[PDB]
Amino acid sequence: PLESQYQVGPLLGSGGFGSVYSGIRVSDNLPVAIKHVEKDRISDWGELPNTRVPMEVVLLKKVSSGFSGVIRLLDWFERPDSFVLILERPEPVQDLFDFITERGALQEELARSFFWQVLEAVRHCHNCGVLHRDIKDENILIDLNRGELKLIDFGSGALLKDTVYTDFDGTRVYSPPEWIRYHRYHGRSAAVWSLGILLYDMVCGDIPFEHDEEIIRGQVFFRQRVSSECQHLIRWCLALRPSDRPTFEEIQNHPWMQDVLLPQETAEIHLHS
Ligand SMILES: COc1cc2c(-c3cc4c(Cl)ccnc4[nH]3)cn(CCN3CCN(C)CC3)c2cc1OC
Repeated sequence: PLESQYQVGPLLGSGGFGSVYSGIRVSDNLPVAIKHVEKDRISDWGELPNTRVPMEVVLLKKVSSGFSGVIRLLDWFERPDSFVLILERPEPVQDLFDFITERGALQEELARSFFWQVLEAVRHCHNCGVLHRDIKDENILIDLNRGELKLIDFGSGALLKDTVYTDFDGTRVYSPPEWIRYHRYHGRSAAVWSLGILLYDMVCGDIPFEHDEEIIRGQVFFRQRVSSECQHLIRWCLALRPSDRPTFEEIQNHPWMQDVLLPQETAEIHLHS
């Protein structure tokens, strides 16, 4: 142990998720990402099956398995003042936020493939009892070679439950109106709301709401040409009342989600890889 298993490379990014470095595991030259999180900033703590660890570690372990769609936790270390998490690192990779910044609004065929993969990944998290609570383009990585998307940054998540949530530390512009008005939400329809924001972001090039009162009003204006089926799915996910929002099954059965590209054909056509 003790930092002799990994060569540290450039800093990839830093923020609310801590500091993430590009890395290489020296045992087999495996590309990894090294994330440092200070203990002082960790708000939620969990406990592993038979030790006091951050909730992010608990959630990552519950979702780290053969399914690609979530960036997997390979290992973790505890330091006196911080936790260090070893995560897989696709190569090459670009976060969805910067991908949208460079390309603008995405073609609906590309947005369909991306959105479908996000749904499959979120469904996987829920099946494992994990609620992400911060679904957004900044927390999605693109494997440019394979055309596969990856969820990251579970540092705001929680265990999935069927009762109401009264806390939230995700991105406010992605939060549902029931959180803005009442500080109450249930996990999955809040998730569907954020998926609606995400889908609008992909097909329009930016998020639909910037202020609390626009979220509360829930009125969706499209600044780009978007098909009627895509507009309908977005407005469905952005329904004001949580119970009017579609389930994951209803999203993936929607007419706009039919005949999705596979990941590798997505990369060949739209990522030219
Ligand atoms: C590889 O290039 C980048 C990677 C990241 C990451 C990041 C990568 C990563 C991996 Cl590989 C595993 C686990 N977490 C990660 N975060 C996180 N970020 C920054 C994400 N957000 C970009 C927009 N900024 C306003 C807020 C932060 C990355 C930025 C990168 O290029 C600008």
